[PDB]
Amino acid sequence: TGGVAGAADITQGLPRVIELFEARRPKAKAVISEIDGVVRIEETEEKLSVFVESEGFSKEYKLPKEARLLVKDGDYVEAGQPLTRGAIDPHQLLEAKGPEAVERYLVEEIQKVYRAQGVKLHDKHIEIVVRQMMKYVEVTDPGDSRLLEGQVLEKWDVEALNERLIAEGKTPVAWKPLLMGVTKSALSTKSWLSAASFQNTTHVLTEAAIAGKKDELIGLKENVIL
Amino acid sequence: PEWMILEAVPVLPPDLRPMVQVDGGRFATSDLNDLYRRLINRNNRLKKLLAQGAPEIIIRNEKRMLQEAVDALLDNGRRGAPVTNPGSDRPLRSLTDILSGKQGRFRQNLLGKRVDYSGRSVIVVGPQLKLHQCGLPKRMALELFKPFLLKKMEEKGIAPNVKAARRMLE
Amino acid sequence: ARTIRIPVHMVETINKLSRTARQLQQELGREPTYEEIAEAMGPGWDAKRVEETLKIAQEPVSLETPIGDEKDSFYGDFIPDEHLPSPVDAATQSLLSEELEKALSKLSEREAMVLKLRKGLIDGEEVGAFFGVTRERIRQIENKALRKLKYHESRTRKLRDFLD
Amino acid sequence: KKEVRKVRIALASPEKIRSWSYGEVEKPETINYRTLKPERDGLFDERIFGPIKDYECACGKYKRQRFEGKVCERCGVEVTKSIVRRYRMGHIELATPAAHIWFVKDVPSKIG
Amino acid sequence: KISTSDPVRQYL
Amino acid sequence: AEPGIDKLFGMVDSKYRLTVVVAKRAQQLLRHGFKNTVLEPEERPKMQTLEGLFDDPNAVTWAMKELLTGRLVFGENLVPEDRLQKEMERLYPVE
Amino acid sequence: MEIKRFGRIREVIPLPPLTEIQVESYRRALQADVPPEKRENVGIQAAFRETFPIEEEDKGKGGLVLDFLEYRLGEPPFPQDECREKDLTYQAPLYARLQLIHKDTGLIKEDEVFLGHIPLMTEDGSFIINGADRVIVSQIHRSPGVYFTPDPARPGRYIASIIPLPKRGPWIDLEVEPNGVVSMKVNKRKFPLVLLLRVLGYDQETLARELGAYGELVQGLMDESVFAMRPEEALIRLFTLLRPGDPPKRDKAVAYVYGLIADPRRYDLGEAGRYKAEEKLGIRLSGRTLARFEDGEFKDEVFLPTLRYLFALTAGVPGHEVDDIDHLGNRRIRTVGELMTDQFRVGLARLARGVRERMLMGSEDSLTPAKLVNSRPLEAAIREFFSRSQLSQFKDETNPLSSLRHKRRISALGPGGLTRERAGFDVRDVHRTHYGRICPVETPEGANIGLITSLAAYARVDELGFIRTPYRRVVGGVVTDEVVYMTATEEDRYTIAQANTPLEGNRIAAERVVARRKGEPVIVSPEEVEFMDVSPKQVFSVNTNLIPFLEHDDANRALMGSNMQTQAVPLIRAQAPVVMTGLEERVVRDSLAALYAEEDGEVAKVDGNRIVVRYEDGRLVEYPLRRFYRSNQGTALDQRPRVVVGQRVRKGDLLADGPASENGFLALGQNVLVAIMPFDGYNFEDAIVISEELLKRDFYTSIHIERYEIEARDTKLGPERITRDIPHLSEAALRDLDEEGVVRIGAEVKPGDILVGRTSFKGESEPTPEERLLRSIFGEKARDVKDTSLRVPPGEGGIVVRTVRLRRGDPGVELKPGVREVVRVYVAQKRKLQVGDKLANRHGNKGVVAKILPVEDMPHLPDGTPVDVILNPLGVPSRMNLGQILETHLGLAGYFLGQRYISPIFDGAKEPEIKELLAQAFEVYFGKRKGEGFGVDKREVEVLRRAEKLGLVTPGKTPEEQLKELFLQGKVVLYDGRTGEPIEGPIVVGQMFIMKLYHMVEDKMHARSTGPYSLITQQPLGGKAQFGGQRFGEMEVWALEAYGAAHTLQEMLTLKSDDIEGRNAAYEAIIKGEDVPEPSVPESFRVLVKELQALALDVQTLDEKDNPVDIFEGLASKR
Amino acid sequence: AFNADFDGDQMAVHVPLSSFAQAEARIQMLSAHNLLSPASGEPLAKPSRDIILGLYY
Ligand SMILES: CCCC/C(C)=C/C=C(\C)C(=O)c1c(O)cc(CCC/C=C/NC(=O)OC)oc1=O
Ligand SMILES: [Mg+2]
Ligand SMILES: [Zn+2]
Repeated sequence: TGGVAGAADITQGLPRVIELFEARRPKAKAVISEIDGVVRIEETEEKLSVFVESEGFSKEYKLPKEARLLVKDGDYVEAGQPLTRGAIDPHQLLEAKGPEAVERYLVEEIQKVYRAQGVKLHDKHIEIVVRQMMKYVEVTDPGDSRLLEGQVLEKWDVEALNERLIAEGKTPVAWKPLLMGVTKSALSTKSWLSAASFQNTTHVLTEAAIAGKKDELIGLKENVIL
Repeated sequence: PEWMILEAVPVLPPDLRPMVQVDGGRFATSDLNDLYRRLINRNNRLKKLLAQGAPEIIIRNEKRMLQEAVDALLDNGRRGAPVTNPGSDRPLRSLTDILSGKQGRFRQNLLGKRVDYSGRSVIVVGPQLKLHQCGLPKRMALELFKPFLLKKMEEKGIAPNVKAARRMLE
Repeated sequence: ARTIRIPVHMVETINKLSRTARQLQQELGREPTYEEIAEAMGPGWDAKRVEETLKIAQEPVSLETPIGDEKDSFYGDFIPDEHLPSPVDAATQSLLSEELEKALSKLSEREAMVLKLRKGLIDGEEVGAFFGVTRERIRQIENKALRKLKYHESRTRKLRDFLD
Repeated sequence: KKEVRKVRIALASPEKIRSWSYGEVEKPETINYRTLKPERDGLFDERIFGPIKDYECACGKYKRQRFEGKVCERCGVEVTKSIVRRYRMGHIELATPAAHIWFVKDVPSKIG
Repeated sequence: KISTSDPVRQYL
Repeated sequence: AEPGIDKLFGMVDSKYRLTVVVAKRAQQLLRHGFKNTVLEPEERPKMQTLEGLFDDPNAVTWAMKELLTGRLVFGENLVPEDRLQKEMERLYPVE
Repeated sequence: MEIKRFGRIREVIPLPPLTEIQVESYRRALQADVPPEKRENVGIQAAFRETFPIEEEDKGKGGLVLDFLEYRLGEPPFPQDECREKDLTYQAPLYARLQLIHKDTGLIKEDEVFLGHIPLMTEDGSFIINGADRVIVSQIHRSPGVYFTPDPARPGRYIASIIPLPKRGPWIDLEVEPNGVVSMKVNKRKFPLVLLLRVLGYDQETLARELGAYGELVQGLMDESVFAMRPEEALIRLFTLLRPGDPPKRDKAVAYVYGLIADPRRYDLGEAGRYKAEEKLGIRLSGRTLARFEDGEFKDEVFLPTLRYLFALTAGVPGHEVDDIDHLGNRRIRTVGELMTDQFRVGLARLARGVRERMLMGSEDSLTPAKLVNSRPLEAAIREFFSRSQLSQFKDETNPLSSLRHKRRISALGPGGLTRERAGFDVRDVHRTHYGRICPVETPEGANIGLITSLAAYARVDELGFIRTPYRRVVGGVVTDEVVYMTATEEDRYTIAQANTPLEGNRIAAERVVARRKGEPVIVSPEEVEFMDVSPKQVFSVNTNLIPFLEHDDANRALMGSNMQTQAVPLIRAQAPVVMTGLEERVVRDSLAALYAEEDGEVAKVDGNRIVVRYEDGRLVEYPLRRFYRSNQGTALDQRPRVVVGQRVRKGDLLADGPASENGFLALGQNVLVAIMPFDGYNFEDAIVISEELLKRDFYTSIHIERYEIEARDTKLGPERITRDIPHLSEAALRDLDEEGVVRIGAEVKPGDILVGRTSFKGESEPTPEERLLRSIFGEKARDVKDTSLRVPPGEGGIVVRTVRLRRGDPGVELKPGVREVVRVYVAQKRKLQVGDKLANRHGNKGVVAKILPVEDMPHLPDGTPVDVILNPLGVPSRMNLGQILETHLGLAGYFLGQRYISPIFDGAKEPEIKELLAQAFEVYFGKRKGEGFGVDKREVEVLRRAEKLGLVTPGKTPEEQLKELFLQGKVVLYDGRTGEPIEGPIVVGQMFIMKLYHMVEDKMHARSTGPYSLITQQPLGGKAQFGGQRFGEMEVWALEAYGAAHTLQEMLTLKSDDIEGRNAAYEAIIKGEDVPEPSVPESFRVLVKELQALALDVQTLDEKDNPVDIFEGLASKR
Repeated sequence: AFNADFDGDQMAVHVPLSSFAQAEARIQMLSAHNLLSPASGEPLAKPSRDIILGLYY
């Protein structure tokens, strides 16, 4: 949404619900507070600057000229809180407050659009979708397969639980909650059948092949094909 | 991993790459057959070039052609685009792209089956009609429920049998 | 060059037709009637010949061409199937064989099975049709069983409705 | 007789290429016009891919169902309707190999 | 690149 | 709508169970013969060209009408899989 | 009857010749009517001149000069009608004079060579390519001129652009990126803007000071001095810059190309490109483009002015140099002529190509005729344009108006060079310039919106495609008739006013009165009004101008109105609207519906088939009347007389009426009295309730016709005989097959009757071993031929009205190869109005008949006259077209006043005048009621009670005075009809015009049980005697997926469509009252698996335990 | 439920062939059984354009 011109700040309508389901870079991004502390601002000519600080540490964040700041010199700002005005990038909010924050940010900011036009759809539905936007997690402390890999969350709760409950052998599998847009979430799933369905099918197959992938039939598209 | 290199090219079934009689004397065949010939001819010319004697510029020249052809049937267009002959500067369809076209991004490109007991007409408000029902043209009900009717035809004196009942309604 | 193979004669033959054609158009301003191509070509050329050659020369049509508006229309969807028995046919040969088999069992196997197997099993000659018994008992039972079979089938009209 | 539960794509071993196949397609001739019938040993050949005519064979030596499954002598033919023709695979054997473009040219060359 | 030129280059 | 649909919905643990039961019940109502029903007596299925639904109109309308009564029993594993078809053949005749 | 038209607007000039666009575009395209001594040399002759002087000099021996003398085409091979009976393409033969010169003594002139058969146009404006009348649609694009435009990535400064069409011809751009470079691109890569000027002769000192003294950017020009110090060497230097590895020496070769002939263009010297020059930038251009080859030293009056203006455009206000591309002075319209002349040129080039080869082939000097010319290129080229061009399409003759529109609609899409579908939203919208030039309403609902559109009322293509339009000349506060057809560009220079401005004759009447400078509404004074609009009409298209009170209807649903008329079906009873705009009359006349009289005279004979009038000049001519003719779409085109025997004829008076005219007036549909209220539910969202009485009279009824054909083919199994012989069962079917073979004329053919019979052979010599037995048994009636006979497809036929039997080919008809003979069978049928049909007024109210009520019980007025159709109010608020509610009112008056009126587009009727006519109506409706003997009902008073409590009648007055009030409001009292009681509250009623719409082939309510299937993909397939299945798409899958419809979905994918063994056992099972088997694998899958196996991938199904399972039953295993 | 007015919109019609297919079809897929929307627990069988107009007056 919007067009490069002077200062067009948000994105409305469907274009936005797109920008939301697929975790994307809003044009008017709002710098969030990675830190939860107190605010401090400055006057020099070119760029502004908001500083969050606790008895522990402080962090500066460049807030260029257009930046309309919502926070004032004085009070507290929880992690992932709007420090700039406008849109927020789900990934950032994820790494700041956590899965629990992006999730509910995605949901409500999506209904912000519908509600505004008239549509009254229950939250449930957007939840089911967003949920599977984060079904994936990244690995940093391996056991069975190399570290940098993106794999299904519960599929790790499988190998992890078994490794730790039984004597571990030695591997507590350390992961990182990963956020991916609805379109990519599904682009990369278990069953190659379904992946062959969505656009990339020349590749989907190639790799499902090499790995001798067995498609367990669960899920309707993959099972309807057959 | 040794299998990624092809030396034995599987050939798709024949009835799946028909040869049919159209109208007047015109024959229609699956584009695939023009690619297959390519391969076959080149593969043969190759063998004959090996046995005849072998100037190696000439053997590679063809080993290349051969490779290109091996591509063509599999997937056309990832490199150079094959055209039978003037009339259609249209890429000969190919296995790869037949499969894709199936489920790939387009509006449903070529996605959707056609059902055997169906039918459609213009709709019109049925005020007295109850939620429960809907008014369906009898004439439609007839070939819709034709087989279901045929036997109740037989279950009652209207017709002696099944083929009877069919011609009775032709 | 072509999909359907054609020997080097039909080839040099057809090339001459087209050659001869070009030359003919040079004069009339009328795409020659096949009458004029026969002539120009020579000794044994007639309409039936040019027409045929112009047909064999007609290369095939690509089973997969953009059809109607070019959008997304392949040509193959439009071609019907001709070996495969549409449900109507499966039903036909069901009753036909079901009751053709009922008649076959109720008849004397002597000349019924003879004509049933020498016409229905593999392809099949009167004298050579019956085992040891000559033609007088063949014709005898063939024509007498075949009519008794037909006249009772006349009573209980099952076959009357000409099956196909 | 067993509920299909898992589907699996896996690379094709040249020996499995031939495992699936029936006879080689060694000549470019589709269908010769005089007799609209599969010609030498080419794309269509009732013996490689299957019997074109429903249960009958090619020369007519054997023609009906009872002997279902036996092959002719001068013209190779095992029969079921034209459908077996429709499902059977034939193979071609290349002089000097070549490779799949699917594996060579995919952003991440799976061989590169 | 374009299969005609490198062969031509080749034998020419 | 259709007779005691609610009453029906209430009998099952799952909606999709009431669909499986009726559908399979209608199946057998035809297969073993149609009188397999438990309710021919005083009031049962009826149609008006003549009242003859008593014989074979809709299988499924029956199944529901019977299930709405408390005679049938639908379990997850009530009677051994293959052995039933055998004893049902034995007892219910015009097949 | 009579006619009254409200509040005038002084109509200054009549509407131009409507089909003018397509008619005379072909006139100036081909000049056959007038020999080569006439000056108009564009199009064909131009194209000819363009590629005729074929100069071929040296490579071996040359000095070839083939020259063009005169082009002349004249005797049509066959005529129009025979061209339709027989499949023929109506084309005129063309042979021009040609003479080739020699470098040796001799010039052989072989006069003619008939190359190219070029189609001709019908007097109406439509063609005849193959059997069907076709139409060439016009198009739009960027016209050739130099322009300047902004820069999107870097907000800094804008760049210049030189646009030269044809395609072959450079495309220049001037951009300055000062850290050290300037960019001037022809094909792509940039070079110093100065290296070129230096080549032509502009030196750093004279250039920089005169051009950019006022432009500091001049410093970028004199920057690379090292090269600017050598003139002619710069020519070679640039040569070096383009890159092949070319010979430095080539005196004046490539400079020529960007010089005089090819690349820049042969578009007429003077107005084609030099227009975009002198006004936009750089004032002079003689010689077509930057051209010269006289001294080897080139002159470029174009190269410097472009930079001139970039320097200027960047600097300040020389003028404000910003080009809105969507200015019609920039986006031009391609009329038919140009479209052909281009394809004619392409052919000529293809011709001139082959001929070049034969200048070396021919032995010695006799090489003029055959040695240089071959007609197969021009033929294939032109022929492909009229028959395969995406631009030429089936004429849409649902009804005349239609064809007229399709005759003049400008599409975007086309050559591909102009506007493909990718881009659009800037083109799709209506631009300020589209005024009087393109309707803002006519575009098509749907994906393809705003890109395809018909032009406006007076809007006409000046000689080169710039939709311009008429405007009067107001001098001071004085308005005049001298109308200037002003180009799109010049229009911006003046202050134009609207016609609505109060006028006494030549005077302007109000101080502050509207006008609009350039695309922007401006309240100007009488002293600034330089020009005035011709008519409100020129603002829209013909097709739209036909709407009564367009003024009160939302431009959105007026479009619907315009497009709806394009779907009007000719009714045997045609009526003009109770209220018309004023163009009905000229639509049928510019269109060629009705037959008008040349000069004055008297009528001799008035047949149902011919009116032989006899003029006063002492001459008499027979005017045939296309009795019943098939229209490309299937609508009746009958010319039916309107003049009696021995009659005076006005010059130009209707002798016969067209398919849809009543009396010279356009008529589609019929005026019918309508009550505007709610019925049960019969008119619920957009349903129409209709009175049976409408059917009693032959009111909404229309005649249809469709041609069924069948060929006798020549099979190698034996020719397909066409005989009365139908091998297998009854003579009862043969009755109407009267003439042995074909069906008898006037025969009633219902679905499934033999229209024609033919016979082919089946199986080879021995068909069925089992069935041969049956045949010997029951009765050997052996005639091996098969019944392949054209029968009446489901859906329906009517009565046979015409048949054509073309045997192998002795007329002048060419039969296709294999084709033994063809047999067509035209059939016609009456389509009565019925519940499935759909009717819609001009405003936009569209809807379908939901119930045909008995005149017995629908709403009836106090005096026994009941309403024919009952329209639901609710459909009026949401949509916004009160105009229909205004028509209904004016109508009510017209009914009791027995008159019809004409309310112009925006000046027409005005609420007081209509309340006035209603006043006059009240006396005819209630006046007679007084005299006839009775007063007011208990009911009539009762409704008045619920009327005053409402607020429609001034309490206290008398019922006779109250009802007048009530009536003036347009609503009268109505009783139920089914109860006699009144309908609480007055309801409006009146004469609303409503048309009936054409039924597409879709209308045919499909219904399919079982039927054919596709050969490769075995899915249900529509056929000759079975309907063909409906698609179950993704969206519909999910629908079921959402529900717990497990089996129903499986069914849709197996038993019903792909499960080969499934559908069979399915059928049979159903037949015995058994349930359908449970699904086998779908060929869908199997085709995939194999398609997948085709590629090295091995797809294998597996078991419980990873173990192969089998989809392909047993056909893949080579045991 | 189906966005459908009567300006010409045409509806398609299919037939449940197995006893099961119909079982589900009329038990859980018949119209009168699905009155409340899956989007909101708010009725979809809500008196439309005319019915209200009437019941209101
Ligand atoms: C390697 C390729 C995998 C993709 C794939 C399924 C190919 C299936 C092919 C070619 C078919 O034979 C085919 C079907 O079986 C079914 C339908 C219509 C039903 C569509 C159902 C869709 N559900 C869905 O999208 O559920 C979420 O379209 C079809 O074309
Ligand atoms: Mg609609
Ligand atoms: Zn044989």
